[PDB]
Amino acid sequence: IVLTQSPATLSLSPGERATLSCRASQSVSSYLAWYQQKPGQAPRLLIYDASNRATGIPARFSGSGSGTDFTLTISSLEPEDFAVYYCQQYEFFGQGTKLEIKRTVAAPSVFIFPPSDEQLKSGTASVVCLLNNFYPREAKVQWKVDNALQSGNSQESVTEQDSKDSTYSLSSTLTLSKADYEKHKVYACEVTHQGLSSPVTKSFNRGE
Amino acid sequence: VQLVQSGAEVKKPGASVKVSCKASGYTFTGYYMHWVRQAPGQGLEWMGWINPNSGGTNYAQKFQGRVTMTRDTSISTAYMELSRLRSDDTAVYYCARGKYCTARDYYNWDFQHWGQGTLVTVSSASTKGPSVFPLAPSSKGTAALGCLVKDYFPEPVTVSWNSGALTSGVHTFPAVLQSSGLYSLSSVVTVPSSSLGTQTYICNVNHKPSNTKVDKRVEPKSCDKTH
Repeated sequence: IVLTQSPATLSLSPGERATLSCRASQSVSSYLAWYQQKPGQAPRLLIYDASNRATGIPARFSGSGSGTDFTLTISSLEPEDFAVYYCQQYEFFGQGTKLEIKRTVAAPSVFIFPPSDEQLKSGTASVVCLLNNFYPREAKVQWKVDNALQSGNSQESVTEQDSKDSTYSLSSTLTLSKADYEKHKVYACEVTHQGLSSPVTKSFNRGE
Repeated sequence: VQLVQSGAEVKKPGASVKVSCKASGYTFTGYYMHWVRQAPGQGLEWMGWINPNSGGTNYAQKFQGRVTMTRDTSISTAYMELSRLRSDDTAVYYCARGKYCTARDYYNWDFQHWGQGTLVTVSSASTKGPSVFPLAPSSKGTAALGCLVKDYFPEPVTVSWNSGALTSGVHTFPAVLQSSGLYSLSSVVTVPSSSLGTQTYICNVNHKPSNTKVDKRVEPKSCDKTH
């Protein structure tokens, strides 16, 4: 048996009604719990035994369903309700639904940083590209070194959605040997995002 | 009800780890204690339960033969020991108390009370403090500047700016795990370009697992300086 939650991500504005689904791949029980989890916190029990609100949980939360189809409904979202939600029965957890805040589209502000002189002293060069305060979360970074598209040599990470402005930020690091870095001149990161009518490229010339 | 777990662990592949969960505010023997783990950025995974009255247990098939749960009723503490550790075991481990008394003989799988979690990192890597490199201000509009906190192990590190005095526009990113087995993260801040001539920027980095603390000045490049 598997518990399947949908949607994977639900994007709604505060005040709207949220409906989250949890479907069991086979009948396991009509007991089902829902949990809420915020970043860096333990999960919190919201609904128990399918349809009961846990203590201290506000009335806007309700659960329903039986058999293999269950639903968590939040009548009208409050700011504190944006979080990840998991369903569970016996040993089984669903994979989670991320309930995120929908806000106006915001293009990233893009910045590029050369390797520091300090770092270069040690054989490695890291080039960093920052995409700042954008929405929605989906964004693409492409690195170019002397106009050659890079692959296989970068890593990135994305912040949790900001609790105050509802944006995301992203950091990408291109890793090169110091020799390769000193060998080439033009370093560029090209960013694609819904908020940009065409890709933006931030660049620098090494040594200049 | 309070559940309070032991502190973070770091282990080599093949080793074992034993996490504790001290319970208070209720009758310890009266309720099942479960363990649930979560790998960084991944979902919840149930590991097993123990009946603290009888000491009876039941484990997820994934961990059968490899996990042992025990308790000491004398000190209201439950334990989860996981052996033959592998890097895939890196996760936050939680204890959670079932909602209903065992005596009710009812559904024992509502996880009502949770401990704060215990990070266990499993890796062939060894504990190491970070190198902190400046990410120099991007303009002589808005400028970005930051610190690259590179090649440390294990998680976590904390970063502030100007001893906590500068919070607007700061982003400290989730670390990435490099192919080398060491972590790296960037912390950046956006600031008005006009402030670069006069305002000092220092990133304060603290990596408790190595008792390392570094305050790094981030200044404009020499070619961008005016004094």
